[PDB]
Amino acid sequence: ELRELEHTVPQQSKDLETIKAKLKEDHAVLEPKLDDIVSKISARFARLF
Amino acid sequence: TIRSIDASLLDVLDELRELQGNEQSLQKDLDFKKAKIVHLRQESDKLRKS
Repeated sequence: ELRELEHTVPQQSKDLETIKAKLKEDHAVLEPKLDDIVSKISARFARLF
Repeated sequence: TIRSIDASLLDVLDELRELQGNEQSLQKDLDFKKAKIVHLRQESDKLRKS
């Protein structure tokens, strides 16, 4: 079991980096568009109120 | 708001955040397995002593 879990270690260690990189890329793509949309709708809300 | 724009982005980000959650769960499981390896190292000297 020690050998098996020692082998299990690098496989899990290889993960959480590609996953986090993909998450960061998706968040970076998503953030500016909704940010500008929210800013525009908030400005319209203020100018209408 | 998410139906005015394409709603695929929210679905993809939800999939990625769930992947992050389960990956973090597997990571803490790996840390617990490492702690079990630690106790194995703590008992290997006892096995050699036996």
